[PDB]
Amino acid sequence: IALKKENDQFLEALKLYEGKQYKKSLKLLDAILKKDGSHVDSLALKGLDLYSVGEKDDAASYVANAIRKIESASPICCHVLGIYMRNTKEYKESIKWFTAALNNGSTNKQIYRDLATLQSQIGDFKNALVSRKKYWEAFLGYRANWTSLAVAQDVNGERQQAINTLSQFEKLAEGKISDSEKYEHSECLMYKNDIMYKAASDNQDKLQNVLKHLNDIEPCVFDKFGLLERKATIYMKLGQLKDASIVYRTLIKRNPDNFKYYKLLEVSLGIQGDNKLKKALYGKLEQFYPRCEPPKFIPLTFLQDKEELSKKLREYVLPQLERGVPATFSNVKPLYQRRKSKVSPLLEKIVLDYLSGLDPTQDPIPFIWTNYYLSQHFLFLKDFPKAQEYIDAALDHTPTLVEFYILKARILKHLGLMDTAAGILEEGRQLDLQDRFINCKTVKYFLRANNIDKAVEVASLFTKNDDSVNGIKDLHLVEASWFIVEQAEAYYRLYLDRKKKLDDLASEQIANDIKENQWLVRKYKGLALKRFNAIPKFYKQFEDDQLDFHSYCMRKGTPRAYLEMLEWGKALYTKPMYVRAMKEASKLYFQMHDDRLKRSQKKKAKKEAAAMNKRKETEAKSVAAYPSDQDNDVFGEKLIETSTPMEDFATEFYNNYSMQVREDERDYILDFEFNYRIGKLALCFASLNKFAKRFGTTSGLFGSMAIVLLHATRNDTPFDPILKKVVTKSLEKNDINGLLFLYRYRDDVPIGSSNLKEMIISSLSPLEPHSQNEILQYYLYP
Amino acid sequence: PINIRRATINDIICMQNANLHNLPENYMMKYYMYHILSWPEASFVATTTTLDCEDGRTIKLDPTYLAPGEKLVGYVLVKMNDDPDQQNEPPNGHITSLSVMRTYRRMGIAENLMRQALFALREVHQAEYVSLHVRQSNRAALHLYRDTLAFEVLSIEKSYYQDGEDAYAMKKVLEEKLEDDLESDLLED
Ligand SMILES: O=P(O)(O)O[C@H]1[C@H](OP(=O)(O)O)[C@@H](OP(=O)(O)O)[C@H](OP(=O)(O)O)[C@@H](OP(=O)(O)O)[C@H]1OP(=O)(O)O
Repeated sequence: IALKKENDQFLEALKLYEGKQYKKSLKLLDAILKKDGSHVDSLALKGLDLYSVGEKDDAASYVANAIRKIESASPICCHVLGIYMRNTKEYKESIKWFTAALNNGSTNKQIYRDLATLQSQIGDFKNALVSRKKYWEAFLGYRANWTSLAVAQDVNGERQQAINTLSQFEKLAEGKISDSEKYEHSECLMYKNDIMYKAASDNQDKLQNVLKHLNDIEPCVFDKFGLLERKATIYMKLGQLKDASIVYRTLIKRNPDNFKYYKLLEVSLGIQGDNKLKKALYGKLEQFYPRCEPPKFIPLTFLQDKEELSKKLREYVLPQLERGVPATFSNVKPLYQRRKSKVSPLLEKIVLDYLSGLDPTQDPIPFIWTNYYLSQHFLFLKDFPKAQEYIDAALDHTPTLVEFYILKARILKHLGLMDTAAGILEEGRQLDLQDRFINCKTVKYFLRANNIDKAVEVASLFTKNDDSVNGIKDLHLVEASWFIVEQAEAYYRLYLDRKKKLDDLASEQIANDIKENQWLVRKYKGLALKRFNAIPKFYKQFEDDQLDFHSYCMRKGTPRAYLEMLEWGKALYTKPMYVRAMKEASKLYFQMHDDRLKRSQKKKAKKEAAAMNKRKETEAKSVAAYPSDQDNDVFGEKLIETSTPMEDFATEFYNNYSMQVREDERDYILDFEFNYRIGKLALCFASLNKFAKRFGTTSGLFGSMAIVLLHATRNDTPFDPILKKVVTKSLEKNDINGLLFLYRYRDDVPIGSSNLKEMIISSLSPLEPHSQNEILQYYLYP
Repeated sequence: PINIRRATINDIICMQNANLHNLPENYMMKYYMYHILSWPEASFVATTTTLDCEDGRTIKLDPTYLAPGEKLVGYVLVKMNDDPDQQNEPPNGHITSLSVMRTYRRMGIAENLMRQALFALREVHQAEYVSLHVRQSNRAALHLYRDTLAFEVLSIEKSYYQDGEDAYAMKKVLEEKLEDDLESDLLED
């Protein structure tokens, strides 16, 4: 029985691995994999060791081999495999092996915490709870195991159980809370009170109990903000508004710059919808908090009297102009938005008056910043000439302020002059070459101008370039979505442009030029899609970043914040930049679908090959997003040559979004266009329907979709859903947006493409030149 | 106008964006998660706000937007010192980062964010002192932290930042005005 001889050597290899000494552990292992070679334990641990040193491919091979030679295994083998799967983000697989370890008779009860984390990560809390409980039973000593359990119980709806789990520890821990644990205690006291409050619902007696508990724990709760907020809320649900009023006043006093506290105070006093008494309220609060916004500003949202309003508006804006505050207009912009007709003329007169009494020489700060304000004022009102004139005046006086160049650039952007705007920001950048803000603004504008190389070179002034020629890699490294998305939308435009020049080609110079544009169009289509694809990678990483907190939050003692994290994680694929990437990438995927559906020189050629493949090498080093070892497809070639576009879009973008998104934020126009291509014309009727309910059947887009849907009825594709969708019509038997939509399907639906193009170019009159020229250059084109 | 409030994890994506725009010192999301999920009562944000009037309803696909009609203009990212070596040492905090869009200066935002941060450290974590770093050429910050917030310049760290600039390491230990008494009725006359 020399098996004990080899089994002891393995245990040594295991200990060597546990000590983070992989190299050694391998040596001992390779020794066992010579006399035996079919020892599953060593094969597994070898795979794990290989992974730890970066031998990823071979690790997978030894793990694959081990697993193939298993189809049961030793408890340690299953354990070791669980870890490898955890490390390689194979969490469901990890749960299988960690589970098998226990089935095959593992005594290591520490495996339940590993499971609890993994099962939490994949959103399987029903089973996570089972693991939290078993682990809790095996180790009642550590508070983290209690909090873990209460959370699992909380998440599973077992609110009473969660409360009892937290309470239980409190009882055991009475008189044993050292100062270094007071914080975790404070957090668990508030977390419990949270659950009790959730369960209390609108039951008056249950609610009064939660308050009783709140005043019980107050001295040991250090989250005074969180506690007072809870207290106020309970009083409101108890109809004891005077008391709530007191709490809100206390909160306001703690943070008089929080608008929320004020608005809530109004309600507690019953004076909401009573301007006379609100003006009174804020007049008094202004005495207490003279340097805070809410008291000064909130009256500006309701005061109906044109006289008092004008007065209050002046008191708010003019002091800011006098102090040279750049954000003066932005501060009142939401008033321009919600009270445009009432406020803007009052402010126009107010500020125009103010300017007239200013001397450029004696009052230089207020002067230039008053002009600045007015430039934004008229820019907002879409009076660009005046906007230009007032910012011009500011620059005339003082041309050393970065803001004046941004505002100017911004006005030209609205006039549809990207290239020029970019140039103006570039001019301003010289004033503060060490400020990354203006740098980023400049990068963005050059990207809007489709001048990517300039954008990249500017951005690279602030990126950490080490083994690279520019900051493209670091920008991917640090999850800079602002850049990647903007650059992707640039690449797409460059792709459409170069495609035009390629279509505008009709002795051999034309041929050589033809091959060059073909490449660029390919290059840009590929990079546009590859850049958009970087976003879902960022956000899938955000999701994966939760893993360590399933444990860390329990040990640190922040269960409340942890639950919020779970809420955050389940909304990741609804976030703006993500939805933006998805929506914009749909243009590419959808097209790639519609297109996949519709459509001697040896020596010299060898010199031409090594010439174009030599430049491509130089280009790859410049556009490379990820390190060479991690990515071979730098131009997105594989992405664009795909034969499963609609799927890739679903797999990479749409699925995760569609599963997390709230019905009241859903893009039914997108669902429509996605299903229309998937073939599910049933969900198309649902999209148009669900869309019709929220926006009415009068919307031009509502009719556009419908017309494109009617043409679907007859005669495509299977009769069944054609009839179902055809019988569904019982529920329903300008507008540039509508006309532009119908144009996107000028092919599928039979309508005069030329005639429609004319109608769209007539509804453009109103729109600003920026939005105007965007449709004429990229929307409607041959 | 600008609203000031405690931060939650719903802010960190935008917080990362502000940082990426305003500073060369950048961190991965997990580093923000680490802060917000360790000291959930310590960091604050300054945002714009669009109140309903008596007369911007959807979120713009813009990387600074926290919610409809609400975009981040500033933040102060805060932590307690959790180095095991200093585990025995008295509890102290650190300002990992403070950033305010330059277009929103001369409005006391950075100060407001700080005054809350400091109080949060004193109240929630019984912090006995707090410290942070600023570039030597930062005179506005130096002025704010020392002349207004009473920090002291503890050290001058040579070649602290990526571009080789020296930092000022600063630390700080933790009447009859008119104020709400929190009893009397606010409305009268
Ligand atoms: O959306 P962008 O094309 O990137 O432009 C935005 C946009 O301004 P405009 O759409 O009016 O040109 C923002 O306005 P909102 O949509 O958020 O209301 C804005 O923010 P503010 O108007 O509140 O200032 C910001 O301006 P800025 O960053 O200077 O404050 C400005 O970006 P650009 O100035 O870079 O064009």
